[PDB]
Amino acid sequence: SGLDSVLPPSLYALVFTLGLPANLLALWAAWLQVRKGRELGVYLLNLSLSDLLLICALPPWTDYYLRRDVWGYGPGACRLFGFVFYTNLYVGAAFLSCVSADRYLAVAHPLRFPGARPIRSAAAVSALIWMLELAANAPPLLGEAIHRDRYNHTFCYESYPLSGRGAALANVGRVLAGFLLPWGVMMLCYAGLLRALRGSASCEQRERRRVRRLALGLPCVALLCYGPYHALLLLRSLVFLCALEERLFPAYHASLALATLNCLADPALYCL
Amino acid sequence: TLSAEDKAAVERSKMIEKQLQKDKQVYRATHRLLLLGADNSGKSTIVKQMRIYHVVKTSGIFETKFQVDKVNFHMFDVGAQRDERRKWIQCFNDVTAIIFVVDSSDYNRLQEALNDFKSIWNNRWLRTISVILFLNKQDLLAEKVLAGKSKIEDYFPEFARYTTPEDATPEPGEDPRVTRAKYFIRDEFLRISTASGDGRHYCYPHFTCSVDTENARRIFNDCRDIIQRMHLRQYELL
Amino acid sequence: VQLVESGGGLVQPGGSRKLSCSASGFAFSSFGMHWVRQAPEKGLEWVAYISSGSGTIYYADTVKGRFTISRDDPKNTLFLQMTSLRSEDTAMYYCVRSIYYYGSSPFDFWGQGTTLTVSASADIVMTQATSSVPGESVSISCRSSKSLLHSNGNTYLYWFLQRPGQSPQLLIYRMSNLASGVPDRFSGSGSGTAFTLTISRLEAEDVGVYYCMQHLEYPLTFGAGTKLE
Amino acid sequence: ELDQLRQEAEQLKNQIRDARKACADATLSQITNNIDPVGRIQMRTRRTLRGHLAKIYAMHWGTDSRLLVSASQDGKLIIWDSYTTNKVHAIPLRSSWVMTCAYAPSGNYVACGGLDNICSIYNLKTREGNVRVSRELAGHTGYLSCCRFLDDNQIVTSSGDTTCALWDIETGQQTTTFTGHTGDVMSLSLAPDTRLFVSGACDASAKLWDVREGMCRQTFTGHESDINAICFFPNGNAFATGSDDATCRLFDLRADQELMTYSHDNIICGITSVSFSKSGRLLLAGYDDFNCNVWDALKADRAGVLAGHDNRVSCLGVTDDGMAVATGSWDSFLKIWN
Amino acid sequence: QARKLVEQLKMEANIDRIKVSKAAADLMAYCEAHAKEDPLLTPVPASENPFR
Repeated sequence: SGLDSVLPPSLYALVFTLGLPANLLALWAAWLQVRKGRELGVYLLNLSLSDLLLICALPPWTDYYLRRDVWGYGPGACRLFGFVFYTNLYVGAAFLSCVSADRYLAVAHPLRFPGARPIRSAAAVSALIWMLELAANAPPLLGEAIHRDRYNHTFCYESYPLSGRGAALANVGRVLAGFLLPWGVMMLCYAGLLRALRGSASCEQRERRRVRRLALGLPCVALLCYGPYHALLLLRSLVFLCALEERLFPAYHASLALATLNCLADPALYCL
Repeated sequence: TLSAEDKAAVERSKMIEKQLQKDKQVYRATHRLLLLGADNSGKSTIVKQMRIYHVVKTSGIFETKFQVDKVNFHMFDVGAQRDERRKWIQCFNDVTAIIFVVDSSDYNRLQEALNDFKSIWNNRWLRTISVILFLNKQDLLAEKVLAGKSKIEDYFPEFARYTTPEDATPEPGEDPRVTRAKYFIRDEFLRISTASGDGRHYCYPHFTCSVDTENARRIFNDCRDIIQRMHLRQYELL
Repeated sequence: VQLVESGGGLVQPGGSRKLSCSASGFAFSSFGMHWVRQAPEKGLEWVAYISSGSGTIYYADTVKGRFTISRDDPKNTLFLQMTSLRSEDTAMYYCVRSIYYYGSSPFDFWGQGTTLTVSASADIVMTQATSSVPGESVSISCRSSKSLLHSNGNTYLYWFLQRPGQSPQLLIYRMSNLASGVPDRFSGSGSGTAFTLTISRLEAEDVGVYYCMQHLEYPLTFGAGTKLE
Repeated sequence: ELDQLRQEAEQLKNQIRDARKACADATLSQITNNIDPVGRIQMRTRRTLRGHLAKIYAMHWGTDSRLLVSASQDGKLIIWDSYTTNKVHAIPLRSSWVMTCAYAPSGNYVACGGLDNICSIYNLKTREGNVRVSRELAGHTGYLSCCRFLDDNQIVTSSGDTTCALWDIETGQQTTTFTGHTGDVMSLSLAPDTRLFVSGACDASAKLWDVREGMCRQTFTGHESDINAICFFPNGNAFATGSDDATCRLFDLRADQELMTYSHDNIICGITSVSFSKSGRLLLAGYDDFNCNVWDALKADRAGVLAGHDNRVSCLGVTDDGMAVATGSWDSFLKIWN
Repeated sequence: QARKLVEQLKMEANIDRIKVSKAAADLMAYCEAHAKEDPLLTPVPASENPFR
C-alpha cells in the first residue's frame, strides 16, 4: 500500500483538464438535439450530466490520494463525495445501455419506434433509473464514512479487509447488477443493430463497416474502462465469502482510475 | 397577472394543444407516398388493386388508404394537374418514398420515361427521397419479346453488346432472352439512379404485373428499409 | 341553439335535488357553462361555472360546499347536484352558455329556467341606479366598487336585458361591443368605474329590466337592475 | 397568315420597347443617390408560434394587426393571437396539401386551397361554437397557388393553370376569368383601392389586371426565370417581384418599366416571399437559403438579415400597422419580428 | 389564336407613360412623407410596441 501517489492523481488531473470542457460541449450538443424532437438527446443529456458530477467529485479524491490516503475534509465530505462518485459511476453505464437499446429499436423496428411522444417516455425511464441507482447506493451511505487505521490512512468508503459480508454481498450484487447486466444489454442491442441491417439494399459495404466498427467498439471501450474495477471488486468479495489485499491493492486503485477515465471516452464517442 | 377571460383563453389554447397532440401520433405513424407515372403505365390498375385488397370532377389529387401489418400508408397521385411539374413537386419532399410506375412493354415512350425518372432523381427538392419503381406490365413484355416481331435493338443500340448480369434470379423459369431484356431495362433505370445518388437516397427495383397481389407487401418492405436507413442517420450511428 | 333544463319542484329543506340542462344545436364541448339564479322577486346571482374540458370549476361563496357542478359531453347535458337545500335557494335556475377566446362573446345564450322551491368580502359590488326609469332616449347608468379597466385594455362590463316573460339575452359585451342580433340602437360607454347604456330610439320590445355584470374576477356579481316602464 | 401575325407581334413588341426606352431618362439610382441611407437594421425575434406538425406554406395577417392565420402541409389552419401566442382556432382541412391561405378583411372568413384545386372558405363567426366550411369553390383545373379577399363576398384566386378568376362567394360561379399567362401563376397582390391587381407567373412576366373590366392593362417582362412572389407598393403605383434568378425587381405601372434590381453576388437561391413595409422604404424578401434579407427599396443596399430559421422561408407578412413582420418556414415555426 | 395575342398587345401598346424621373420622384416623396409612421424603419420606443 502507498504506491498510488502518481497514477490516480495523474488520471484525475487529465480528466479534470480535458473532460470538463468536453463534457460541457457534449452536454450542449445533447441539448441542441432535444429541441429537435429527438429522444436520444435526453439520454445523452443525462449521461453528460452524470459525467459532469463525477468530474466535480474528482478533485477531493485527487487530494485524498496524493495526501497518502487521509480524508482531511471531514466525515460529511466523505459521505457526499463518495456517494456522488460511486453513483455516477453506475449511472453512466445504465445510460449507455439505454442509448444502445434505443438505437437497436430505432434500427431493427423502424416503422414502429418511437412514434408516440418519444421525449416523455425517455425522461420517465431516466428518472426511474436515477431513482433505482440512488436507492441501491444509499445503504453504503447508511454506514460509517471513515475508518481510521494504524498506518496513516483513515479510509473513506473502503475497508481492508471488508466488514463481515454486509458490504460483501452488497458488492457482489452491485457488480452483477450495475455491470454485466447493462453491459450485456449493450452488447446484445448493438449486435442486434448490426444484424438487422444485414439484408438492407440501401447500405453499401462501406457504410456497413462504419456501423460494425461503432457497434463492436463502444461495448469494447465501455468494457475496457469499467472492467478492471468490477473484476477486482468481484474477486475481493468472492474471496471474502491481509495477504490478498496487500497484493492487489495497487491494482484496485489503478482500476478505479481507469474506470473514471470513461468521462473522456463517452463525450468523444457520443458527441464528436 | 392576467384576467379571468385570459385564464379561459389560455385554457382553450391548452385544449387545442391536446387535440394537436392526438393528431401528431396519427400523423407520425402514418407514412405518405407519392404515386407517379405516365398515361400508359398501369398505375390506375395498381391503385385499384391496392384499394380493393386493403381498405369532384376537376379534383387535382386523389388519396388512397391501405394498411400492412397494422402500419398505415397514404398513397397520393395527381389527377388534374398540367404537364408542367416543377412547381407542385416541391410539396412532396417529406414523403417516405416515391412510387414510379413505368410500362416496360412499350419500347417507344420508354426514353421519355427514363427522362422523367432522371428529372425526378436529380430534382433539388426531391433529394433524400428514395424511389420505388415498378417496372409494370411484365407479361406484355414477355409476350412481345417471345413474339419477336418488334425488337429492342433498334430503339437502344447498346442492347446488342449487353449481357445478363450474374445476379439475375429468373425464378419461374422463362425464356432467357426476355430475362435479358427486362434486366437491361432495369439496369438503364439503375444507371440513371447510380450516376449521381451520393448515398442520400436509394432506388428499389421491382418487376410487377398489375394483377400481382404482392405490391402492398413490396412497398411495405421497401418503406421499412428507407425508414431504417433514415433512423440510422438520425440516431447518430453513421 | 337551445338549452332546455328541467328538474325543479317542491323540496323539503335539507333535501337534495339534481338539475340537468340538455343542450342541442351547438358544439357543447367547446363552451364553458354557468348557472345563474334569481329569487322570486330579486335580481340575478351567480352560482357556479364549469369550464370547457372540466378543468376549472368555481363556486359562489353562498353555495361553496353545498352544490357540485358537472358536465357530460357525450350525453350533451349539464348537471348541478344540490345537497342540503336551505330556504334561501328558492329561485329560477338559468343555464348559460359562454365561450372564451380573443374577440368572443361570453354569456351569449341563456336557457329557459327551472322553478325550484323550498318550504319554510373582497368582491366587486355592482350598484345600479334607482330601479325605475316611446321614441325617446334613455341613459341607464351603473357604477362599480373597483375599476373594471384592466392592463390588457378591455373593461369587462356586460349588459343584459330581461323582458317580462323570457330569460335574459345579451345586449352589450365589454361595454362597447354590440352583441350579434341586437339592433344598432343600443350603445355602451364608460370610463373605468362609471358606465352608461344608451337606447337611441326606444321601441315597444325594449321594455324590461336591465342588469349589468362584472367579469374581471370571480365571483361574478350582477347588480339589482333598472326597470323600464 | 401565321407568319404575318408573328411579324405584327414582333413589330408591336419593338414599338413598345422603343417607347419604354424613350420614357427612360434617369435611373432611380441616380435620382436617389442624394438621400441618407437607412443604416443597419437589427430586428429581434419576439414570438415563436409552435404547434404546426409539418412545413408551413402560407400565412396572412389580420386587418386588426393582431390575429394571424397559418397553413401547413399536415392539413390545418391555426389562428394565432400574436400578442399572447394563444391559439384561437384549429381548423382541420379535407385536403392536407394546402399551399395558400387568406384572412378576410372583416375578420369573418378565412380561405385556403392547394393541390385539391378547391378554394375552401371557412366561417369563423357562427352561431355554433365551431368553424365550418362555408363554401368550396371549384372550377380551376390546376392547384390554387394564391387567393385574396376583396370583400366578404368576392375572392380572387390564382391557379396552376394559366388563369386567375374572380369568384362570387354566395353563388359559387366565377364572375370573371383572367387569361393571358403562358405559365403557372404563383402569386397575387391586390391594390390598396382593390380595383387593380398584379399576378406573377412562371413565364417571367407580371401582369396588371382590371378587376371590373377583366382585361390585362399592362405586361411587365424583365425577369430571367419564374416569378415566385409579388406585392404592391403601398402607393398603389408600383410592385416588387421575387424570382428564381435570385433577384428582386421593382416595377412601376405609370412608367410601365423596370426601375431597380436588388441582387447580390453571394445570393444564388431564389426569392419565395416578398413584402413591403408601411412606408415602402424597406423590401423584406424571403430566400431559399433559410434567411430573409431586408433591402432599401430606394437604394438597393442590403440593410439587414433576418436569420432564425432552420429551413427555407416559405411565407412572409408585414402587418398593417407596421409593428411586426411575421415569417413562416418549413421547420413548422412562425416568428414575429420587430 | 395568335390574333388575340396581337389584339391585346396593341391594346397594351397605346398607354400614357410618364417619364421615369417623375415616377422615381413620386416614390421618393411617398417614402419621405411616411417616415415617422414606420416602426420597422425607425423603431418605436419600447413601451408602445405590443411585442415587448
